[PDB]
Amino acid sequence: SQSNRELVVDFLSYKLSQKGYSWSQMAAVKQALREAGDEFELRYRRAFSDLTSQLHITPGTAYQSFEQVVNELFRDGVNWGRIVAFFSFGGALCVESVDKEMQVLVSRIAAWMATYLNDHLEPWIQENGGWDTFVELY
Amino acid sequence: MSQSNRELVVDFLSYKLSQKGYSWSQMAAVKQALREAGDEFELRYRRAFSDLTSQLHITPGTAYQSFEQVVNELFRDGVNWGRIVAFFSFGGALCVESVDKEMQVLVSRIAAWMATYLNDHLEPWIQENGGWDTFVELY
Amino acid sequence: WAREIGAXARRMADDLNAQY
Amino acid sequence: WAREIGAXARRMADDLNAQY
Repeated sequence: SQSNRELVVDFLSYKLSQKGYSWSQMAAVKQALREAGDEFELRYRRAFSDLTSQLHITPGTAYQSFEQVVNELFRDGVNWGRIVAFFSFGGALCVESVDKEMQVLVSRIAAWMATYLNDHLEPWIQENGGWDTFVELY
Repeated sequence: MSQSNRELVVDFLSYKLSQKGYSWSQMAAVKQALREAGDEFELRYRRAFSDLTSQLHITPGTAYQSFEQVVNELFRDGVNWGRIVAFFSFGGALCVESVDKEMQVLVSRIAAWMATYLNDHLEPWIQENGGWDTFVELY
Repeated sequence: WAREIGAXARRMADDLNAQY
Repeated sequence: WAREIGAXARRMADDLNAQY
């Protein structure tokens, strides 16, 4: 019902995006961020794979690794490139966690990310034309 | 703002997990399998798909009528997962046709018709056959 | 036609189904 | 370490920023 509508909307969003159309503004942001993440990881394939292979992840230290990376990524400011890196980092951190059988971390990571987006990135995004502008720039 | 941000994170994480062969959740697994099944359906039968969909002629007054007539015949003698994938692909094509004809306002209605048909005429069969979990396994 | 798209969807769907 | 991954993410991000 709610579940069924969610499935329908996901599929239709995909189909529409394939034809250069969009279900909604949120759907356009989701897809742009997906593609920006791909483009970032492609353009810097070696370096991205290089430092992600240096990730040393354990359940007890996962948050510390997350925070050390993120606070350094945004140490002197925000820009969209850093925002894309933040997502790609969280993605890589989730995969690397599953890569080493630590799946309980994935939902924690999502929450740490959502909180950092809300508390520390949202103020900048809103002063810089919002996610709609990112969709424009991409 | 917070719910939106949360949704964006989950969306992106779902994607990256699936690119390596994993999933965020069962629902995300179903969504991705359905996405891929639809691609497969439309590609393997590209000529048939283009031929059939190029025949569609939507108006606001006949959009519902066209939807119902196609779906009821598609599931005339029952349900199977193949027909379910074709059902999603058809819905997708009808939305695209709607936007094509500068009738994007129809898209939200088609989504409603699909969810309504899914709830009242496909869900019972899916649950009979083990739920959506079965399809993810099957695909 | 709508019905006769529906039937000739159902050719394709049964002929997807039969890997399922 | 993580700090100095974060710094060498920030080379990559700033010079991705340079299309943004």
